[PDB]
Amino acid sequence: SSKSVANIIRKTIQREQNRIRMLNQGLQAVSFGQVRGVRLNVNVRESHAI
Amino acid sequence: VERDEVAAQKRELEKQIERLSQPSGAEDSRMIALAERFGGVLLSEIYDD
Repeated sequence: SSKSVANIIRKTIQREQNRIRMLNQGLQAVSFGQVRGVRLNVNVRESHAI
Repeated sequence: VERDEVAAQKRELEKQIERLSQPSGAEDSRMIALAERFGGVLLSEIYDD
């Protein structure tokens, strides 16, 4: 059960990262003042990865 | 002798039960590494539902 829980957490994290990366493509090259692009950076915290 | 025979049957039963356990019951002994090492998905899991 613990192994399954870990695997499902990993799978959900991967899916959400993929979805956010997909969404990010639409905000490429937005010209606002000196701002030229916007990104939602998603990462896995080490304190929780371990 | 009866106890050992029953124990052998038992061990076979738990091995069979485990073989269907994770990630989706299959030849997970090496199928796991063979599956995540490459950007693919198990066919059985693909037809899981």
